Amino acid sequence: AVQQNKPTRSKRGMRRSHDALTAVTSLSVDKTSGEKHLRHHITADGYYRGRKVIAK
Amino acid sequence: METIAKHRHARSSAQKVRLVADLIRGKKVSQALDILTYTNKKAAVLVKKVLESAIANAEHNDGADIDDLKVTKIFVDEGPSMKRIMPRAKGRADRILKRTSHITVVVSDR
Amino acid sequence: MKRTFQPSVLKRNRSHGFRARMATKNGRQVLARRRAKGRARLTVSK
Amino acid sequence: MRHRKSGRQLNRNSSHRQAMFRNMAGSLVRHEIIKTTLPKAKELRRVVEPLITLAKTDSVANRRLAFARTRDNEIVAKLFNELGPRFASRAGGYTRILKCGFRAGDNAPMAYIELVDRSE
RNA sequence: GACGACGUUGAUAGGCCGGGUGUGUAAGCGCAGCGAUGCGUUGAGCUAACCGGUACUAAUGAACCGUGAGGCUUAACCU
RNA sequence: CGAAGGUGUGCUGUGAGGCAUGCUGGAGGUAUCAGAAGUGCGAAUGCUGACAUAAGUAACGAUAAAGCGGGUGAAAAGCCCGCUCGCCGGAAGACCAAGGGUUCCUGUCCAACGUUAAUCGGGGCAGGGUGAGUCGACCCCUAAGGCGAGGCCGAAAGGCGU
RNA sequence: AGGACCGAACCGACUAAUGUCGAAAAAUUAGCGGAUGACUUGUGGCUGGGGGUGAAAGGCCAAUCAAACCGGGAGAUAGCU
RNA sequence: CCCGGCGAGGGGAGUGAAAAAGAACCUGAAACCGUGUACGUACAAGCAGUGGGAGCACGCUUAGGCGUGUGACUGCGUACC
RNA sequence: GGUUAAGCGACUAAGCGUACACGGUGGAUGCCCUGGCAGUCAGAGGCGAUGAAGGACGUGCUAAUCUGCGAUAAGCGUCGG
Repeated sequence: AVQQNKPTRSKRGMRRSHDALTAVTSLSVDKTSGEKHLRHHITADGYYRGRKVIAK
Repeated sequence: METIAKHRHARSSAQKVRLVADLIRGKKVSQALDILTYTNKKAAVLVKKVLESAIANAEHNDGADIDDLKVTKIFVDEGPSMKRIMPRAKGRADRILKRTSHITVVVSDR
Repeated sequence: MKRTFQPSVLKRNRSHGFRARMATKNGRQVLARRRAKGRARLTVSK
Repeated sequence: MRHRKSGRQLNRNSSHRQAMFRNMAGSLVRHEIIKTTLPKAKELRRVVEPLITLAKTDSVANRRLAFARTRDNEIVAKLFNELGPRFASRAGGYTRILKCGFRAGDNAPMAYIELVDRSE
């Protein structure tokens, strides 16, 4: 539970070698509305494969 | 022509804003707005509210061009601390320091 | 737990009050040192 | 170790779990759409689809059966009285799940459950 | 986190019909009893994950990283 | 037309150091030779201020319990309403004394405080509210008990007491 | 009638757990001992550091007690780090 | 004036000698923390330096080679009080 | 020129190291004074029942606190400058 001899800022870096946020670059474009949602999701205006699905 | 926008004293820590403002290093703006609109975090609330304020400083003060407009440098740097006192058990306290951070967004056409 | 300061103003007044501490000569020196050490609140007042 | 089990626990005791899925399924058919998280959306489906299954072949006894499982006759009033000819032909599924997005409250995978036949 | 099965050239999941299984004679009517209840309907009814099928809904066109015949020298075979 | 200080740089002395100079800096510095000391820091589990580490780990404070729709709003699991669900019921209900002293309420705001967000708050800004011949004290009467006119007693204070 | 029995309140702390950088500088859940007495609680006083008080443990005297705490002797002294 | 939540914060403009003097305000070192460029680095172990040293990258002189950066690999080497 | 084999063989860098340029936090250094210590020199060497030292609560155009003052309350009269 304790540290006896403080690790350098070197090894503090290499522990942070894998924290990097996964990119969500894979956007989609609508079939018959042309707008952009996230893939397998709905827009801000209720479109999903060219349908007013939620009408909100 | 070059322009810079800064949010000073953003109420978080440096590694919390370093992680999403690592992806938008060396990007164009419209792919950066689209990688920050759908990153599910709090720093993506922070700097995406400021990264759009940087392109405002282009279209208004510097180069109105936004289509082919790059982001050159972005580096979140530390700020002050709100050193409150946290109570730990058995009578002893604990000097908490609520962290605070500064972010620059630098926008130009290299 | 039953912590030590279970307070009052009736215990407080007749012990550490003005006329209590400015009764005897050994009390009076405290009122004549809190003066000279320049304290605002002399002993207890509301 | 879960190997070939089913019915996710959703981090509540069984008594709490069953009583929520009542008052979501009561809430589901009254407003016809709900926003929930992804698993509750994914597992309100496995609970509600019995109801409109056991309400096409209308009987006297199945009224209490959708009252022993519901204890809400106003929801039972919408069943058997509109839902009958609404679902004669759908041999099977009645829910088109929609993946909406992300809860700005606490980063949940939000979603949308509906009955299929929608015109309002 | 990996490995595996599928993504409308679809049985990968949920539902659904049936079977299988488990519990036992559902409810509601009629009869016999002043009554509790017993009989008939009725080995009915209800049935988690089980097994066999059915695309009913959910598993989209893309977008994406990955390229554009693969260095130097010698020997052995192509001419 | 640039003092000290800071920050690099080329030179210089056996070392402690020195001298010239680029940038930053914006009003003071001090030769040569001598005089006096709060005169040279790595340690003393030294003191004080600040910043690392463990670590983005642990934990979020009772295992009464949620779920949905609507609205306000820039953004809502937490705020306001409605609809059910669940918990307390010689209490986790409602009044009072103690003790706290605006903590109650409307408008308004979210930097900070609330172990999170927050339009909400016992938080900040502003204004408002506490109305008694009978309720409690103050007031008339004593207990335990404290002072204590004369006095007794004691280096002095002061102790006991009618 | 009972320093009588059983058992809540009230009280006390026996056993185990948990906790022991605690939710807490002595607690929480499961039990346990008593419960009209030599009991329990509230409020207001009296006693005092070589002195109080004690069904006596050197226990208690504001989380500290084989002599409390503050200031003053006093920058005690230290053949010792 | 633009962007933002008629927030915070910030970029221009204007004052001013200067806003890398802006109310956390003269000067602004070090620890600690990042940005960029250059070099080394994923078969090598060990007080992390020193002696040697290839290549690469640069300021240059003067084109003969020094200066600075890094430093593969190698010889020794077990911190201070 | 092509073909099989054999030997040898960089650029890759998730991060990390070092140097420079860049700020980021930080508030040390130099400089500054209506702050304070030690004294030289005269003077005083007291205030107090024609109510003190030290305080409470009020007073203005006012919300607050400091200074002054006291139902005559940041002030009245009076003789002067």
